[PDB]
Amino acid sequence: IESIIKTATDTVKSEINAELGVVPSLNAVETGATSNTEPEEAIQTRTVINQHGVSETLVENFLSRAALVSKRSFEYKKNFFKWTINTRSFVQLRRKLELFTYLRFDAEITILTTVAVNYVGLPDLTLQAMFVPTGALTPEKQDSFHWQSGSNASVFFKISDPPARITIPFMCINSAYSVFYDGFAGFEKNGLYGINPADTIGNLCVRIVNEHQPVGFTVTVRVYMKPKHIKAWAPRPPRTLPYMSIANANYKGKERAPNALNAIIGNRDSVKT
Amino acid sequence: IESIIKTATDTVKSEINAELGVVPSLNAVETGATSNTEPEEAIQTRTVINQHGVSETLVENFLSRAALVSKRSFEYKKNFFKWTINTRSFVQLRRKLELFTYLRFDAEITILTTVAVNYVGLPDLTLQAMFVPTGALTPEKQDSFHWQSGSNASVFFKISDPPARITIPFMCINSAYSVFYDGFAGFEKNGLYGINPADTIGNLCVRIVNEHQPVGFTVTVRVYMKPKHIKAWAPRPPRTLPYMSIANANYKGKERAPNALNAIIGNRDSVKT
Amino acid sequence: GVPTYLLPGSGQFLTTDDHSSAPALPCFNPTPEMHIPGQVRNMLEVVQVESMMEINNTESAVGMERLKVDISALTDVDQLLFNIPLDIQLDGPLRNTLVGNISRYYTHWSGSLEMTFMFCGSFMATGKLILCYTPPGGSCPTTRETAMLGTHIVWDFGLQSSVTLIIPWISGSHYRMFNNDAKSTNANVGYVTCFMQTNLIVPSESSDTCSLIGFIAAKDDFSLRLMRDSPDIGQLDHLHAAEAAYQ
Amino acid sequence: GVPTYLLPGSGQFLTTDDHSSAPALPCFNPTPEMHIPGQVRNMLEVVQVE
Amino acid sequence: GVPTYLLPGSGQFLTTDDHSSAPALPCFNPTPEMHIPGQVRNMLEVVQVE
Amino acid sequence: DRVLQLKLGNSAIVTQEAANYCCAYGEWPNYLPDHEAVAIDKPTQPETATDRFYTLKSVKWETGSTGWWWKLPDALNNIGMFGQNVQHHYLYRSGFLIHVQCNATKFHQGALLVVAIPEHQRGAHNTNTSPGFDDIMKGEEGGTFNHPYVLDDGTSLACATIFPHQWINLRTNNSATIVLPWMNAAPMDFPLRHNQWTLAIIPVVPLGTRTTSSMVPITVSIAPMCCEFNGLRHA
Amino acid sequence: NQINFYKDSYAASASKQDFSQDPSKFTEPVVEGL
Amino acid sequence: NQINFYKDSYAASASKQDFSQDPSKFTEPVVEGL
Amino acid sequence: NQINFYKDSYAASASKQDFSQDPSKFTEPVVEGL
Repeated sequence: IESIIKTATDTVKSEINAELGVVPSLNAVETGATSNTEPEEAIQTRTVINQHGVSETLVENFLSRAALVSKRSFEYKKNFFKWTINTRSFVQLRRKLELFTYLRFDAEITILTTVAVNYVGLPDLTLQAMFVPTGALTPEKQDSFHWQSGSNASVFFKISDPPARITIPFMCINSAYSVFYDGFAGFEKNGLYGINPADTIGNLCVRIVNEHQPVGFTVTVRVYMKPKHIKAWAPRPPRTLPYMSIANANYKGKERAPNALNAIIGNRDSVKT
Repeated sequence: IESIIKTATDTVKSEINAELGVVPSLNAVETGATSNTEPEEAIQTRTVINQHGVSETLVENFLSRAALVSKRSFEYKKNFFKWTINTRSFVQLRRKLELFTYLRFDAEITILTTVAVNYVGLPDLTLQAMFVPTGALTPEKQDSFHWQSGSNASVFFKISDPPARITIPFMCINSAYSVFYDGFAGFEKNGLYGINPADTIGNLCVRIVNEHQPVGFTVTVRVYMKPKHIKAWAPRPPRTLPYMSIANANYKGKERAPNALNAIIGNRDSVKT
Repeated sequence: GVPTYLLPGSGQFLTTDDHSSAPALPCFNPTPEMHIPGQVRNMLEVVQVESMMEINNTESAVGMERLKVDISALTDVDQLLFNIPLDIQLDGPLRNTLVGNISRYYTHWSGSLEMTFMFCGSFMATGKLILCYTPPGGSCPTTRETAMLGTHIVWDFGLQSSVTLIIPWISGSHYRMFNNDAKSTNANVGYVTCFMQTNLIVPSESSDTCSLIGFIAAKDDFSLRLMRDSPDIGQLDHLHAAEAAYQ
Repeated sequence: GVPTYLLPGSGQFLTTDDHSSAPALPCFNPTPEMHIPGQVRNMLEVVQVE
Repeated sequence: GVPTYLLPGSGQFLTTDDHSSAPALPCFNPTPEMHIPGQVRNMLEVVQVE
Repeated sequence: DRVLQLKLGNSAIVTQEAANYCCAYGEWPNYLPDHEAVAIDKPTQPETATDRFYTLKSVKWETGSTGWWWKLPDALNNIGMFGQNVQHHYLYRSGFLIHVQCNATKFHQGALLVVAIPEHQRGAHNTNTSPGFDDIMKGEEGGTFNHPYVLDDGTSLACATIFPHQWINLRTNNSATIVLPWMNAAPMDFPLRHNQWTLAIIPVVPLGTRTTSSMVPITVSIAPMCCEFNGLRHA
Repeated sequence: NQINFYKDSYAASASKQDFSQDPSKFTEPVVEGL
Repeated sequence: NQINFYKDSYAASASKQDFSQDPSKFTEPVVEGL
Repeated sequence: NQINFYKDSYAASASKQDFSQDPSKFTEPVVEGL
């Protein structure tokens, strides 16, 4: 049953056995169960005290790293940055979230920015990141009136400073995020497969505050995300074939034996090699 | 036996001796032992209280200094930096580790960087150091996809800031690092002498994040290492002849009497000089 | 005024940092928790579940016929059937399992393994097998005379149709590495191979070719260390509808 | 000397911050409070009116 | 807000410094210690050998 | 241990040779507690005529067959008094019981993996268009796997034992029985758009004999237990 | 020694003190014990 | 854990501990109870 | 007065409090005492 495990288990001394009516090594996997043959009952062992800690394979250690979610470069001479939030854009963060079905965490977002004026040096600049939820009106110009909003959460930072960090709580209307969704989105007969409306967060708009001067720029924005306080349910098998798009889970397969469609593991000469 | 020594020892008053059957000054070094003639038994002494502390010759004071392990300069107009980790590159850190056989410590690594654009001034730059373990795939280009990894430990820093510092724990699979290894590495008949696979750490890849602009650069990287929490076993004699390579312990010797092959100590005119 | 000098390593962005952060949404109230069944709190609960493996990874084996191996009757006294290269890091049969895909994110491993074989013949079919494991000192064994000397099990095809071969943790060090060299001393594990004890005997009405399915999992002392990046995903192909979020 | 390293996210101006601020008018004394009728302390008292 | 002025000698890299440092590998577990014979704890045990 | 009998409502299923029945993730279905309820109408708990075994249509197993699947809330939307409560009400909450039956003689061989998958978001092959309302939502009949080796979404079959499952080995048994609880992020759900579970049976070892050529069908029964409905409507 | 002066509870650090574990839900899911 | 070293009391942070509420001044303003 | 707020124990400073010493393993390694 439920028990607190701090380190790995240990082995106790084994004697010879010639018992009738008892077979440890036989079982039946047709029941759906997993084998329970202790090594004490298959070979002759000694007694070994074990000090190996298992604290690194936790779920909160396996997940909580800073991974890139967005990268986009805009020139300044649509003059700003707008990104509808998803976690399906980069394939190395994605495959680690595809292991579970439900997730419940608190993110921690870092906006890192660098510039390259195209006098090759540069004066100081000032940025603005604004978190527009769903429903609210998004700007469409650098100096639109939607940037004067006191209600949307904004943050100002400079190029010369350490990067900006905030934290965002658990935002869903259910009790967990659905990584997978086997349903439709609308009440009509023809909607969009594979998305739920219970997981849509909104936009994130980034501009640069300084007025265009004599010289044009090139601004490159990176956004990182680190989960915190993670709870996870229902593990799943990992994705093997490469991804093809974002809105679904299509598959194409590579042409030659590693990760092909009819072969995941590359070929061998014969079985008795 | 084992005892706690804080300061050096003291001397007690001596009288005249004409004892028969007792000789302090005679011994036999054929037993492999060391002499134990107290100065109280060889000359006539006075009583001297001694306050000289011995706390500076500790092993953790003899070793734990910041020593240079790497220095390499790359031009930016293979566009990045890659170094398979060893401590045999610079001969002044090396000779202090060659005194012991086994070591167990926790390092503390400082990456110090400076640049020289070849407008002679410069704007702000941003770096990235990534610690690739053994087995993992190393990048081969500045903008490769291996830099988006959330799993490898990375760190971002600027030129204008204080340098970066991290710490790295004891990483070996044994209980100590083997400075020397009198064996081979593989199960085949012909492997590589003098290296063990239990001590191989991996790569350390450093790039610069900013896109190439109008002007080319020249970046110079230095890496320092300070051991901490040192335990040391089995002292050895020091290296006298100069080093010749990294993968082994060959010796060549200088041409003339100081540190030559047939003479370590320089010559004298006669024995009765 | 508190006198504070600032030490080196300030203002750096280490990706594995652990500090508090400023809240963007003040006085927010999350939705209350609900009991969803099947919670995992440790990634060693997943590597203890059995999962099949591609023994028959030769060419001209299309699709899901790569999971089973064919055995048949024969005319000689003793014959080899198959062998498994125990290399998780290299491209072997163990790369696509649960103990394979999860433990490639880490680089040190230590524990025991087990292999479970299910016989899928008819009810009228009998026979015996022998399943041996050899420690990594030498080359692979060829005949049964040099392979009986390892850790083996001898299995009879009975009413219940599974056996379990424990691969014990024999090593000098405490851990082993996922090295790229197969013949390294800290990476080479051993060889698992199967021979015929007696023959495979069927009547005239049953099919002559029977099958075996091979499972693998870990025991309760398995351990992992020093997380890294997975060597599996290596393509850099640009994917559709990426720029659709970027209006 | 207290050794303090400064973590990322310093010097940013988050609009929903909550910290103390330096007084511009020292030793000021506000006018005392008076009972004005009809005080609202929560914006759910207004959405319950037809 | 804690008022802190920063004194001279800040941001320097002294090679004989002694301060704590940020861990790069979180929740790491080192291999347990084993009794290897012949441990030296002080470099005056070596200069007493002929 | 081999012999077993289930009874739910006015239905009963009797078998002699069957390995044990497994509970998915150690759970058993139950009603909704008071501290987790959200909707404030009294739920309709009929407790009979919706807790029976409803059998589907049998499929024929051949040598070139390649697998079958079903969607568990969707397969029962036009069957009996379960299909009438679903159309009139707006929310539901239930847990199921699966029972798969396939038998042969002493001279046949073969093996089936009977697995139950939560939130099985499918994918189409070698295109960019998502699948629509067609090619999903087949009531009372199930699609055939095109590429069962990758479960038709890219994830490998060799790790599909992480889901609750049993095996039907014709050497040993001829039946498999799985109990599934309510598993969703929300306490109730609209049944005509979202499907929680996905039953899928896959022939790993194909069958074979030298006696004769005879049909061997496979039959599936589903029993929704502890179901309750809410939010009454017109159609 | 954890430290936060923020008024919200989700602003804190992570925690690695959750060593509870029930492995016998994936490995032994059956009803009748063997 | 609030913190201020300023001598003035209006320099402090905000406070969100005021959960008192009297809704029956806008909804039931009448004299004679129903 | 040492100080660390990191959760890992290898992140601390050094320590110079280990004055134990056994010199008679290198100088007197023999069995029979003189």
